[PDB]
Amino acid sequence: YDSFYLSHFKYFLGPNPYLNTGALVFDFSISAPSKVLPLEDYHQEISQRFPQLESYPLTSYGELFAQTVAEVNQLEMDLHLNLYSIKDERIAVQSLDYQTSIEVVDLVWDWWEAITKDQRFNYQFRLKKAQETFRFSPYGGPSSYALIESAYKRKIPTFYLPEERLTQYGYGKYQIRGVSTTFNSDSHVDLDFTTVKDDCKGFLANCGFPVPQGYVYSLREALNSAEDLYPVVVKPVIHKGIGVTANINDKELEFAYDRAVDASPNQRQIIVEKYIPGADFRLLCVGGKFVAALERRPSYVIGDGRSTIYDLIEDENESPARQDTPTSALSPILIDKSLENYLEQQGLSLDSILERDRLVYLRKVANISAGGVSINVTPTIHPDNIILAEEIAQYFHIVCFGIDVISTDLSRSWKEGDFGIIEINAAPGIFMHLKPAIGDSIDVPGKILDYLFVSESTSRMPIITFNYLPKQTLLEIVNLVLQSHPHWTVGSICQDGMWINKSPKPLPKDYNTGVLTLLRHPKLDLLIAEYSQDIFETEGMLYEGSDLIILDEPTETEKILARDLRKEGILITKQENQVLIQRAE
Repeated sequence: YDSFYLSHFKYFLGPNPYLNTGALVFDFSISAPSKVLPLEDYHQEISQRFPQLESYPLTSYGELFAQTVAEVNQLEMDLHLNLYSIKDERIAVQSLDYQTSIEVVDLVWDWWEAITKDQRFNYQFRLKKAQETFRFSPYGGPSSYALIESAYKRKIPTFYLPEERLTQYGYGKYQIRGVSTTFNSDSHVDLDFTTVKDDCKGFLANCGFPVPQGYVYSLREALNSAEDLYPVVVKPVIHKGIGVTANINDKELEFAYDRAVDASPNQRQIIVEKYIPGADFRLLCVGGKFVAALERRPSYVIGDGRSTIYDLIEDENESPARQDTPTSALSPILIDKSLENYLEQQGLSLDSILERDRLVYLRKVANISAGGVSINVTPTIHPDNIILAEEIAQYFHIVCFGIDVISTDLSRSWKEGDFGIIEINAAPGIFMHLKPAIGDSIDVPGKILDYLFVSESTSRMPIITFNYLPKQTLLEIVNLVLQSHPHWTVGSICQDGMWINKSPKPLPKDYNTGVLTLLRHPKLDLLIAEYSQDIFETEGMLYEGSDLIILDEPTETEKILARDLRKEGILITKQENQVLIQRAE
């Protein structure tokens, strides 16, 4: 690091003096002014990678750096992190994860050293590293991320509860907590039950649902399944298509039994079911109501009499539709054990030429992340299939509920017969519904939040903040509030201690842990909290904005608190003996 230099790094979870949200903050400077002579050349190489920057004015080295980092922070997942603040060469960039954000800044720093010196910067490698780091942050998983992005645009506060490993949505008594598509209202019993395939299938069958019928330790038992009142499916109890043979007479079945057993020998514990032809569809209900349906089509190649499967896969992977980005709608076809096994089962291999117009599926079970195709088929679903989904969902107190079915045509009513329910997913992913390879997206994250907060006009209780709040003042205010609202829970925190309705509680060493405790309180009607400069510049603010802000002889840093004032909030300021009210708007 000879050309440019970064120092004085600070990370804030929430709003701080530089940004109104969480951020990584650092000081930008130049070590070698004689080497970093161009500004335009940095602009050009960077804008070539990020052409949207050609719309920006070229000002300082610091601002260009900040912009570069802000763009890089999006990685390739369009994360809503393209936000920066620069003043006096101090750069703040929006940050979801401390470790990830540092990696990004180092990436850009090393990149600029390379731009200055010998170029040849391995951007892809460094980015992939950052992407992987991000993936193990609490927001790394795209179904969790989508909910955050949605909560942001919906103005529902979110923060992370590290002892619970949950995201909290909303404040105080309005709170929802959750992990991904699973939430704290979801019933333990009801969830547990969906992990038991046999009892779950039995129960659904008894409710008149189209559950496939089935009967195995020995091949003799496998045979009995097919014999007693038909083509079958053979899978071991223990999966994901491993050892799976389907559309099976006696000889085919002896073979299929062996397949399942050899694949999983410790589970010799074999499942033999009547075969249902058709595509694999996911039916999703949210809040008990159907929201989306999606087909998961295995990837495939078409013959030509000229070229091998390997060649056909490579040609298909040149399609611009195939992207490596973890959150692409469609991955390049990847070659793994599952693909090779499925070809073997067809008497095919990679080095095999297919006849003109022959279609060959590469996997039995689509893996979207490895090249399968996600199709939004919602607009064509038969109303009876919508109803089926809802009639199943109504029995489980689970906010997000997925049903995996097989059908030859989802536009035909299940009553027609080429239809059956294979699996229940009590905490389904939703990303693929937001980003299908084919068809319109469905804002499922949106629908989830809409349902969760359907009953309330707000996701958050009122917050009062002060730059200075001595115990005396705090308690007088608490007293008045309770006189008007004696049934309320009022959480109050300042440097002098913390109280709930007059009852003192120990103050944690981390100020914001105390604040967290209050936000997390399920009955909280009102939060009152101090953020003196000592804290604002050290831990930062934990919640996103106040309804009432009070500045008693504030420092210039303390005055910044005023930025995060809710629409129609009030800013009270005291200087000498005068007090201003200033309704926000």
